[PDB]
Amino acid sequence: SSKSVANIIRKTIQREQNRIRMLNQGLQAVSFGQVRGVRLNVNVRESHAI
Amino acid sequence: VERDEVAAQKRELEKQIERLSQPSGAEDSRMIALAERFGGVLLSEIYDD
Repeated sequence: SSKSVANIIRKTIQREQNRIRMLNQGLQAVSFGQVRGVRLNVNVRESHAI
Repeated sequence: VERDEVAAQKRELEKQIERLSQPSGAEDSRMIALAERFGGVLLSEIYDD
């Protein structure tokens, strides 16, 4: 059960990262003042990865 | 002798039960590494539902 829980957490994290990366493509090259692009950076915290 | 025979049957039963356990019951002994090492998905899991 613990192994399954870990695997499902990993799978959900991967899916959400993929979805956010997909969404990010639409905000490429937005010209606002000196701002030229916007990104939602998603990462896995080490304190929780371990 | 009866106890050992029953124990052998038992061990076979738990091995069979485990073989269907994770990630989706299959030849997970090496199928796991063979599956995540490459950007693919198990066919059985693909037809899981």
